[PDB]
Amino acid sequence: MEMEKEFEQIDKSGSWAAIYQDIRHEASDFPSRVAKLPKNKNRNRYRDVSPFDHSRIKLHQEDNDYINASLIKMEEAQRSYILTQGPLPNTVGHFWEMVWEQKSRGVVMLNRVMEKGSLKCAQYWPQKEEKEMIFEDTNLKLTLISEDIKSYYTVRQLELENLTTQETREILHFHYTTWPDFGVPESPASFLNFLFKVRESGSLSPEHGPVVVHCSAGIGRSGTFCLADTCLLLMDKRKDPSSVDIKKVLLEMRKFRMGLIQTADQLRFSYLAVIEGAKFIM
Ligand SMILES: CN1C[C@@H]2CN3C(=O)CCN3[C@@H]2c2ccccc21
Repeated sequence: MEMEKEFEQIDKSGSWAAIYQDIRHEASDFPSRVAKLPKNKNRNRYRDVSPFDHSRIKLHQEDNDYINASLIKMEEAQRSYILTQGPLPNTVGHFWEMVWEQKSRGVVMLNRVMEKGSLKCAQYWPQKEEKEMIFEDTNLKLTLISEDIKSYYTVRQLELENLTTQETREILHFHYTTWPDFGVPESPASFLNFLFKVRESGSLSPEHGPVVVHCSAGIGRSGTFCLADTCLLLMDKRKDPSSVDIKKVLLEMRKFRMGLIQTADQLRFSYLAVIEGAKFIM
């Protein structure tokens, strides 16, 4: 069923809450035993948001390999994403260790550091060229190279140095700065423009490690970003673009991380984004 007609049918009927609860009920439940170990309590932002054991990213260290991060591997679309929480004061060094070890080119940030008057993640990147950051626990140096501030997003060039080997890599920081404190954007135009800027950078392409995507919990806004990207790629690849079933793609993604798309309004916004993005391309 063409999703645009499914969309009008749900809107006229006002059944978004009913569709969303059906997804919550059918979603996968896998163990997260490593996330719940007492040694890892200060590595988790939210007691109810944990990576499954089968899909968690492992840090390359013998001490403690744990980070709150999952690999989402989309077999038919040939895309992979790492979805992670906003870094905490005790995990900013682990975060950049993961970017280094996974060979990521891009970090996608969909929150502000402060929202609703509370801290939603650590200030984990440098704000001035001449004031670099050193992470002593993981032996990394991070330098701000350049910053391009636009109306709806900021792009940063960062230099990450492995102090152990003196190798360096260029990391691109894509910061969507205008998601509202409450609800979802009224139009998906600026979110789709942003998605197209990340794609154009190479950050989502198979010559690099998976993109790292976060918000505060790494399931809601982060879920919307990967869901819209995969659905549009499948509409490009298949003979019948009308066969793409957004609810089935979301349930496949929830095999790899719990809770992706946190509200019925985020589910409606994801449909709007895919419908408008399809027509822009097709
Ligand atoms: C270089 N650097 C940055 C890291 C990142 N970091 C946080 O985000 C919370 C505090 N802690 C560190 C810290 C502390 C004192 C002086 C310098 C630095």
